[PDB]
Amino acid sequence: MAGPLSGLRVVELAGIGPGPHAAMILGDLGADVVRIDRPISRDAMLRNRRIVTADLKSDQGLELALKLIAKADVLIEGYRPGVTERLGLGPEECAKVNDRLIYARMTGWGQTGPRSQQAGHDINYISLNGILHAIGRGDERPVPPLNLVGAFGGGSMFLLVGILAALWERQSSGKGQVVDAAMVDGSSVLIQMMWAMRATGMWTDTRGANMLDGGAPYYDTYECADGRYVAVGAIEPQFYAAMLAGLGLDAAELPPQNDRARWPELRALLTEAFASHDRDHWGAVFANSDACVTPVLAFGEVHNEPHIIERNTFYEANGGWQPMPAPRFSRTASSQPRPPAATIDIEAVLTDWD
Amino acid sequence: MAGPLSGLRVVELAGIGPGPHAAMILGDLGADVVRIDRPISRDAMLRNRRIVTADLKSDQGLELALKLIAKADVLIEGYRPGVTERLGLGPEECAKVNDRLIYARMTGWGQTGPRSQQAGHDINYISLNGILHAIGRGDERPVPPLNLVGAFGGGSMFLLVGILAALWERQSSGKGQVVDAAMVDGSSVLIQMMWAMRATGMWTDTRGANMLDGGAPYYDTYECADGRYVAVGAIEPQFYAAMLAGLGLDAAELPPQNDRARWPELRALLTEAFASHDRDHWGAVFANSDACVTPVLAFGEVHNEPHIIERNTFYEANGGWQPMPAPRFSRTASSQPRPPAATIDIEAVLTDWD
Repeated sequence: MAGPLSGLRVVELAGIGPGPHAAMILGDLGADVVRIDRPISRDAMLRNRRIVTADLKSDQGLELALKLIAKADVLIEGYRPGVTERLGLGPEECAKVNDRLIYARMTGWGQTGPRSQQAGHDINYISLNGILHAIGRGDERPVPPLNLVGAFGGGSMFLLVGILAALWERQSSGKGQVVDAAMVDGSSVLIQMMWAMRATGMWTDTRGANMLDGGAPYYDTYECADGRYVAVGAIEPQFYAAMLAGLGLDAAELPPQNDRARWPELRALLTEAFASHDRDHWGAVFANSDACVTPVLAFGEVHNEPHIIERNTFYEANGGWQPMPAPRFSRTASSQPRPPAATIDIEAVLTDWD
Repeated sequence: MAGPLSGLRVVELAGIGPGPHAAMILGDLGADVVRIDRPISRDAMLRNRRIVTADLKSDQGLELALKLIAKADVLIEGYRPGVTERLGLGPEECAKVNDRLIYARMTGWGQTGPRSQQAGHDINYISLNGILHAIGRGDERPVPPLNLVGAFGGGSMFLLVGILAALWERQSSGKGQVVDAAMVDGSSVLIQMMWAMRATGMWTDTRGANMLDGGAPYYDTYECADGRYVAVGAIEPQFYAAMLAGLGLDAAELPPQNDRARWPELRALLTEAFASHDRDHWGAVFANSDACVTPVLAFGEVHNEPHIIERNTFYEANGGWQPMPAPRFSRTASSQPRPPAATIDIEAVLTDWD
């Protein structure tokens, strides 16, 4: 199995959202992941694993799971706190058979505290820590940024960081430990720059009125003649200048870039410029310069974009595209993911594991 | 220094956005991070660092930087590709002094390809891979989800994963390597769930008309009588039933939860219910339930929320609050971050590092 985590053994207790995503990325980087599900997937996310079946509520399944866990470097579970405990698969039980295990617990609210037994989803976790409130236009209610911020950015990615950091600690202690990755916590650290900025006057709690939330005319999308969009990210003065040039606007005729009192006027002039031609026209004008202007591609258009083609950011699968592994490693590169295959018998994995 | 990465040595070449975020989290987790800037910060992101200065364009500075790098496990750089090369700090030159070094390159477009030399920001990177198009209400142009998706979720967090993955690899190969972390790639893996779902009809390219983007009435925010908001994430039927129960809506008088043709009617009925009382009302109603109904807190209110208090998700620093380290480790816990301190002498760090 190619990639830097070749040799790592992972047991994933089947769930939804951040747990399978973390398992996926360990698999993409070369780990040997075995997912235990209840008694061929069409779900590209279940790439790079073996799937086995056991009833964990039964003496036989629990015993088979414990044998797998005994041989594993990492366990991923994403149930409510207390669930693995009552199944016989809690950290203290696993430590009995394997004190080198990294026991990685992926929740929204965390292992403890007043909400920790309450159901939730991404939207809920980013609602409680200020994030959701900060997303969207000022004249509308907050819009969810899909489940990119709680489940993945602040969820699976922090579980991964915790797993891989604990493996580093294990090299000198000779032991594992439990990683408590809560989406409410990871997402907060993900947005740490905004928490920094609020202490210095560089971020307000006022929605849709900041440098990076669409409040700034030079950091936003604009609708083009064809009803399609471009994105403008020209924060630096020189990038801003290149953008005005591409639009054919004379800077002398415009308000200063950071005259906030005249931002409505600047936005209006930029709106009128972009509206005067179709997205593809601006994509060509701005293809090479430092103007920080890009066409806003829909998913179905991405695979035709030159920078996307040349770097092989995606590969074909199941009639559609899936992203290749990231990040990229110069010496122990990952390969193209292996599709979800047929279930295997669990005793065969146990056999293979030495 | 407390946490799982105690003992790791990181050199960060001072930059903006994802590179310092990555260095911060390594420091948070106990790493010994030394940031080289140009010749006391009030930026909380520069927590858990020693800051030194060197002119990398001068013979003397190049030499001091190489001596630091010779003692390090990790180098983080976020310049345009080619920049460290021309300075004499490129991967090949570092390898001559330290072939164990994990050389972590944090860019938007990646090391190679047609855009690799072009300026950009977060909004640009997520515009070319389908992400930005997917964010926002269907009747408005796309809205940037701050810089959480490109810079951090699909940026620093992939850099971190690659650093820690390559450290794992080194434990068996004895050697380091280069990590090419491109925000355009990392963000695409971040959103894999959507790429998977597109192939099975579980996600469409139509904006604002899916399960997780505000298209679904049970997965969205709602404005309350006070003009503040709740978030509803009640996907599963039993959570949805609990949400109806709290509102006191009779399900027999409503459209079925997943009759999409009647989602306008469902939304309007939910809108009228949540608008009838203030946000804090709904916190009382839904207490201890699985309704997936939470208050949408502004940043300035977060520190008063009981679940946030009880778990010490934040700590007080400088102006306001800053997020504590995440994720959390049972045996080698991180401690409260060290503030930015005065610049120190680079020869002093070398003496420290030997």
